[PDB]
Amino acid sequence: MEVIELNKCTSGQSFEVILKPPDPSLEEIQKKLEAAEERRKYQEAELLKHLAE
Amino acid sequence: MYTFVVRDENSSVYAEVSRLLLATGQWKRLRKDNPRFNLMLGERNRLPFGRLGHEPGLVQLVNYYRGADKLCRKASLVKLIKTSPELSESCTWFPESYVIYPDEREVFLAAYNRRREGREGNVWIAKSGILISSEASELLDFIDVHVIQKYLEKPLLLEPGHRKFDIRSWVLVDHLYNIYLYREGVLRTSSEPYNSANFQDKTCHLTNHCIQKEYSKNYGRYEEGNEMFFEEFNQYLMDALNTTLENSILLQIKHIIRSCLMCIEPAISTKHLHYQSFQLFGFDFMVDEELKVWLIEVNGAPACAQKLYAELCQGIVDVAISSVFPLATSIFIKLHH
Amino acid sequence: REIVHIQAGQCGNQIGAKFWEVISDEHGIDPTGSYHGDSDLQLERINVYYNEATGNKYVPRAILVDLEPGTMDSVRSGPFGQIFRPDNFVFGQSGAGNNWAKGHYTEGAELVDSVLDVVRKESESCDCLQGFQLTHSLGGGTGSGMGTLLISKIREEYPDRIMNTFSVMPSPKVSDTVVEPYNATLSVHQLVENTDETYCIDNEALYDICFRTLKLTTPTYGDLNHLVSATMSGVTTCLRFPGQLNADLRKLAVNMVPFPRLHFFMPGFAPLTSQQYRALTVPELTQQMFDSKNMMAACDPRHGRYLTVAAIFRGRMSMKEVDEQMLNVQNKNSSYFVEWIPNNVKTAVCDIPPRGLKMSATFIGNSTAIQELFKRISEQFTAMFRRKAFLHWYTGEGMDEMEFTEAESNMNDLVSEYQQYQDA
Amino acid sequence: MRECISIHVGQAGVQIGNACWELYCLEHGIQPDGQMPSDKTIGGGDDSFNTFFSETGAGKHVPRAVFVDLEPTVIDEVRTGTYRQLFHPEQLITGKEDAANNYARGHYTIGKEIIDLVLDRIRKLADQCTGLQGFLVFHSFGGGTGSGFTSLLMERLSVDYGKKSKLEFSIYPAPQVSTAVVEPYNSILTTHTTLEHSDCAFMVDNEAIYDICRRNLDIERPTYTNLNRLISQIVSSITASLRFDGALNVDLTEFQTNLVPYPRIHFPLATYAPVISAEKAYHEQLSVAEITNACFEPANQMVKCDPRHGKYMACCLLYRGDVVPKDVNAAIATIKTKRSIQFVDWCPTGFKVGINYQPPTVVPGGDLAKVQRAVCMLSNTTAIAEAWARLDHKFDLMYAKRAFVHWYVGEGMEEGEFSEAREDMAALEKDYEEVGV
Ligand SMILES: Nc1nc2c(ncn2[C@@H]2O[C@H](COP(=O)(O)OP(=O)(O)OP(=O)(O)O)[C@@H](O)[C@H]2O)c(=O)[nH]1
Ligand SMILES: Nc1ncnc2c1ncn2[C@@H]1O[C@H](COP(=O)(O)OP(=O)(O)CP(=O)(O)O)[C@@H](O)[C@H]1O
Ligand SMILES: Cc1nc2ccc(F)cc2n1-c1nc(N)c(F)c(Nc2ccc(C(F)(F)F)cc2)n1
Ligand SMILES: Nc1nc2c(ncn2[C@@H]2O[C@H](COP(=O)(O)OP(=O)(O)O)[C@@H](O)[C@H]2O)c(=O)[nH]1
Ligand SMILES: [Ca+2]
Ligand SMILES: [Mg+2]
Ligand SMILES: [Mg+2]
Ligand SMILES: [Mg+2]
Repeated sequence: MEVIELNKCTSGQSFEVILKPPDPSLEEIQKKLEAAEERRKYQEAELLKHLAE
Repeated sequence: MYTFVVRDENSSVYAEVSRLLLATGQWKRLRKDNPRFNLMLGERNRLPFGRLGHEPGLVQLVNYYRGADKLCRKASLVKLIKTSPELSESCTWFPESYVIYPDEREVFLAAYNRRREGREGNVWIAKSGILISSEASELLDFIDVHVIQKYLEKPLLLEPGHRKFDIRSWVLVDHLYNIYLYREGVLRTSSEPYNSANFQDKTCHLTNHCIQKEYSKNYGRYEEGNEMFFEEFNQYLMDALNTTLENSILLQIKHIIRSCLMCIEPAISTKHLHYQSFQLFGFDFMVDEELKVWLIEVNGAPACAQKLYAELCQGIVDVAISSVFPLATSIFIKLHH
Repeated sequence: REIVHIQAGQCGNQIGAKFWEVISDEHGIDPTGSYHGDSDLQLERINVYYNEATGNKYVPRAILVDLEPGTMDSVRSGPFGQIFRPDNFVFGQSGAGNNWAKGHYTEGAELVDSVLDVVRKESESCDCLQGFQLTHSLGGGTGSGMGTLLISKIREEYPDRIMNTFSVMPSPKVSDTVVEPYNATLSVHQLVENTDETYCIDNEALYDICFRTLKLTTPTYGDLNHLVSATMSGVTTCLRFPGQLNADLRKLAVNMVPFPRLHFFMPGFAPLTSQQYRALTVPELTQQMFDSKNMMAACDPRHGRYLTVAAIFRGRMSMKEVDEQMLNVQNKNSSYFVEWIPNNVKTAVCDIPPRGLKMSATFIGNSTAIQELFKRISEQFTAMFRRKAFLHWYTGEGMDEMEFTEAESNMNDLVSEYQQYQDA
Repeated sequence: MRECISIHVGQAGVQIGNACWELYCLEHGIQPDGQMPSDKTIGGGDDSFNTFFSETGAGKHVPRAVFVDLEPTVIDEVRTGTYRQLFHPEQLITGKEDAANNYARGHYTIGKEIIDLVLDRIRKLADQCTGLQGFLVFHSFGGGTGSGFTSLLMERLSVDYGKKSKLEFSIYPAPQVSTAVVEPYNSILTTHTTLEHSDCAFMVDNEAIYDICRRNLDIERPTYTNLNRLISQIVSSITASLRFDGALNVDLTEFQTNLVPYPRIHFPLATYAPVISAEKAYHEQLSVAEITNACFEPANQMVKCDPRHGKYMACCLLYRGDVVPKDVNAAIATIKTKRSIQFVDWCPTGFKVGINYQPPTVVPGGDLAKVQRAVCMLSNTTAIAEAWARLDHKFDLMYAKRAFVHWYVGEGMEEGEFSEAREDMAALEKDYEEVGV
C-alpha cells in the first residue's frame, strides 16, 4: 500500500496506490465508397433491364 | 411449465435428473442450443457461462460453478491449498504435495532428502496412469503437468482381507451456497491384501473401480462391486475398533468439505450474479491407521453408486432445481456456515 | 414520410373504402375531411396517409382504380365517399371479366398510364415519399391483373420505394368464379418479385371466423370486410399514431423479411367477440392473438415456424403485463420460433384503442406455414390446368400456355423455398 | 487548455448527448440561455470548462458539439427543447431519410452523400480551437446511422485529424430495449471498421442500465429518458477531469495512457455507485468503503460480466463528493483481501485515484437522489470480452443462414465484409483470451 504522486487543488485531489509491483487514405476511402455506389448502380440497371423485358 | 436443456450426454447423474424432470409433467426439454431455457445441464468442457443470464424474463440456472475447477484439478488444488491463508501450507488434512512441470522441483527434493536421510517413510506418488515409487529419480523420469504427494504408508486396512479403501462423499452446493452432504457414501475397496513392499502391484494400492474389475484377484469377494456402504463400514468400526463412523471419520470429512468450499466461495458464488449456479461434487478421502482423514482429490463431474442414483438424483431436483422453480426428512446434512 | 395508397378492383375498393372509413374515425376526421378530434395524438402522424388541404381539411392520399364504374360509384355514394379527391377516381367502362389477362395485358394496359399520372401527382406533393400500399384481391381481373401491372410500373418509376399490399386470396368456400386459382397463381409470382411486404388475407379464414367465432350465420362480403378493415387499422397503427417506433415501412421490412421472396405475412386480430362489453385481460389478448382461430390466412402456425413476429397492443393496459405475456408465449412455445434469428418477436403499443374496444391486439407473423396457402392455390390451379380447362378465356387475350406453366412452376418454387427453412 | 469536440450520431447518440449537455450546464452553472454568471471573463478565457464550451462576446457559452442524424425527428427536439438557446443552427445536421437499421445504408448509400457536410461543420468548430485534443463520439451499435455513419466519420476523422485522439461512448444492444433484429450485424460491422480508429471506447449495455433502473430506481418500465439520465451521470464522471481542475485524466491522451496498454483492447469497463431512488427522501449515505466495494459488484457495471474471471490491465477510481485519500486507501486495503482482483503479470497491481470535491449534481425532478459521495471505476478487464462473445454468437446464428444479408448487399456492400468483420472479432476475442488466461 504505497501512495504516490499526490496532487492537491481547491477542486479536488488525485494520487496513485500501488498494491504489488509487476490508416486508409482519403483516396482509398472514396474508392470503396464509389465501388459500393457502382454495385448499387449495376443492380438497379439489371432491374430496369428486367422490367424492360 | 419450466424449460431445460441437456448439453452433457455422458452424465449418468443428470441423465437421471432429466428423467425425473420430464416425469413431473412441469418441465420441458428443448434443443441443445435453444437459449430460452430456465435450466442448463451444461457440458463440462468450456461451458459458455458468459451467455447465461441475458434472456429477458427467464430466470436461468446452470449445474456448474464457474471457477470451481481450481478445486477440482489436481494441479490447481495443491496451489489453492498452499497459497490460501484459509487453508495454509500447514494444512493438517492434506498430504504434503508438490506441483512440478515436466515450479516446485527443487522444493520437492528439499524435503525428499530429509526422508531418505532419516529413513522415514519416503514413498511418494505422482498423479495428474500413475507411478508409486520410493525413489525421486524414478518419479521424475516418469514425469518427463503432474503433482507428487506423500504415499500414505500406514493406511487403515479392513478385516478380513487386510485391504485398502477410499471414501467417496457426494456434496451438493445450491445457488445460495448451502453445502449439503449426502448422508450416503461409498467405500471403494481393493480385494487383494495391502502389500507394503511391492509398490508396482497397483491392485493392492489403487482403490479405483476400473482397476478392481479388470485388474484384481477377488473382485466383489467381500462386497459386490468392491463398494461398502456406510451401514457395513459403521458396524465394522463398532465391532472392530469400538467407535462409530460419525465420530472417527465423518467429523473430519465434514470439516474438510466446509474448509474447501468456504475458501473459494468469494470466487465462485453467484449471489449477486445475473444467473445462478449449483454443482454436485465428489470428495475422495483416505483414512490412516489412527483414524485420521486425508483429502485425496475433488472432482466436479462425479458419478454415483448404482444403489444411490435414485435417492441422490431426486435430492438434486428437490434442493437445487425445485428450490428455484417450485412445482405446486432430508437425505442431506446441511453443513452450516 | 408520406405513403401513397392505391385500391384496385371491386374487392380492393370495397375494403379500401371501409379502411379509410375506419381510420378516418380514429383520427377524428369526418366525411367532409374536417377534423373534429379530441387529442393531438390523432394529428401528430396524420400526414402519413392524409393530405392537408387549405382550410385544415384532410384528404386521404388514396387512388381508386377500377375497369368498370359500378363499385367506385357506390363508394362515391357511400358513407365517406366525399372525402376522396375527386380527381383520384380513375376508371374505365369495359370491366375485366374476372380475367387476369384483361387486367394485365389488354383492358388494364389501356388504363394504367392514367393511373400513373395520378400516382405521380400525389408523389410530387410528398415531402419525402416512403412507399405505397395497394389493396386488392387476387381472384378477380382488375385488382389481380391490373393491380400487379400497376405494381410493376410503380417499381419502374420508383425503384427505391417500398411496396406493400393487402392481398385477398380466393377460396372455393367464398368464390365468384372457377378461374380464381388461375388469377391468383399469375398474381402471386408478380407479388414475389415486386412487393416488399404482402399481408395475405384468405377469404376462407374470414368466412370461418364470421361463422364459427362471430356466430354470423350466412356471412356477407360486408361482414368479411369488417374483419379486414379492423385488421388493416391495427396493422398500420404505428404508421398512424405517435409511438416509440416511427411510421417506417422500410424498417418494418428490414426486420420482418430475412429473405427477399419470403415476405408474405399472416395477419391476426383480437378480440373477436360474438359479450362485447366484457373487458379483456392482457393474458387473454395475448393468448387469442397467437391462436390460429384469430388469424386471417387459414394456415396452421403449428404446421410451420415463425421467422419473425410483430405484435401491436392498443389501449390503456399494463405495459408490464404485456411484456410478461409476450415473453411467456415465446418461452412456453419456443419450438415454433426459428432459433437462428435471435429475438425475432417485436412488441409495439399505442394508447389509442380502436373504435368500440377498451383494448386490442394485432398480430403480424412471417411464418413458413404460409406455404399451405400457396400449396392450396397450386392444387386448385393444377386440377384445372391438367385439362387446360377455361384457358380459352386467357388465350383469347393473347396469352399462351407457357406463361401458365411458368406461373405454376414459380409457385411450386415458392412453396419449396418455404419448405427448406422449416423441415429441410 | 485544449478543446474537446463532442459528436453525437443517430438517435441514441443525440438523445444521450442532450442529457449530457444538460448535466454539464447544471454542473458548471450555465443557464439554458447560455449565460454563466460565475464566469467573470466574458467572451473569452482558457478555463477548464472552456475545453467543452466556447464563448461569444455576448457571454453565451456554446457547447463544442455537433449533432448528426439522418432523420430530423430527434434533432428537431434539441432545437426546440429547454437548451435550444445553447446551440446555433450550424451545429445540428439532419437528413431526410434514415438508415433503416441498416449499417450498409448508413455507411455507403446515405453516408457518402452527407459526410462532407458533417466534416465541414466539424471543421468549423475546430477552427475555433487553439489546441484541439480530439473528439468524443456518441452513438449506438445497433442503429443504421449510429453504426454505419459513425464508422465512416471515424475513418475520415483519422484522415483529417491524424494526430487527434478519438474516444467513443457506444450503446451495446439489448433486446429489452432493442429496436431491430439485425443489430448484431450492425454492431460487428461497425466495430470491425472503427477498431483501428478509436483510441478508447466506453461501452454501455442497455441491459445493464435497464436493470439498474429497475432495481435501484424502482422503475418498472424504464424509458430512454430514465436510461439517458443515468448514462449521462457515468459520462459526466468520466469527462469531469477534462472540465474541472485536476491532475488525473487531464487530456484525452491520458485516457489511453492510463487505461489502454494494448491498443486493440481499448474497451474499459465502467462501474458506478451509488444509484439511489429519488422517491426515498431519506436514504442512509453510503461510505467511501461501501461505494468502493460496490465497484466490484457485477450488478453495478455498465456491462454485465464477471470480472472475477478475467485479468485487470488498469483501474481508475473517479470519486465525486465528500472523499479524502485516507478513506480511499482504507477501503482498497479491505476490498483487496475480501475480493478476487488479478492483474496481468506485465502490469502493476494498483489504482489511479481522482477526487473532485463537488458531489454529483442531479437534474431537478429526475429519478436519481443526490448523494454525498459517488465513484465511477474504469477498469480494463478481459471479462468484458463476454459481451463480444454474446454478440458474435448471435451474429453467427443469423449469418449461417445468410438471414437479412440481402438488405446489406442491396446497398452496395459486399457479402465478404460480413466475414471480414466477423473474422476481426474472432481475433479480438482471441486477444482477450491470451491476456486473461
Ligand atoms: N441508452 C439508449 N439507447 C438508445 C436510445 N435510442 C436508441 N437506443 C438504442 O440504439 C439502438 C438503435 O439505434 P438508433 O440510435 O436508435 O438508430 P439510428 O442511429 O438513429 O440509425 P437509423 O434509425 O437506422 O437511421 C437500439 O439498440 C436502441 O436500444 C437512447 O436514447 N438511449
Ligand atoms: N497420497 C496417497 N497415499 C496413498 N494412496 C493414494 C495417495 N494418492 C492417491 N492414492 C490412491 O490412488 C487412488 C487414485 O488416486 P486418484 O486421486 O488420482 O483417483 P482418480 O482421480 O485417478 C479417480 P477419482 O476421480 O474417482 O478419484 C486413490 O483411490 C488412492 O487409493
Ligand atoms: C411500421 C410498424 N408497424 C408495426 C406494427 C407492429 C410492430 F411490432 C412493428 C411495427 N412497425 C415498425 N416500425 C418501425 N419504425 C420499426 F423500426 C419497426 N421495427 C421492427 C419490426 C419488427 C420486428 C420483428 F421483431 F418483428 F422482427 C423488429 C423490429 N417496426
Ligand atoms: N373479402 C372480400 N373479398 C371480395 C370482395 N369482393 C370480391 N371479393 C373476392 O375477390 C375475388 C373476385 O375479385 P374482384 O375484386 O371482385 O374482381 P375485380 O374487380 O376484377 O378485381 C373473389 O375471390 C372474391 O371472393 C369483398 O368485398 N370482400
Ligand atoms: Ca470565460
Ligand atoms: Mg479424479
Ligand atoms: Mg367481382
Ligand atoms: Mg434513427
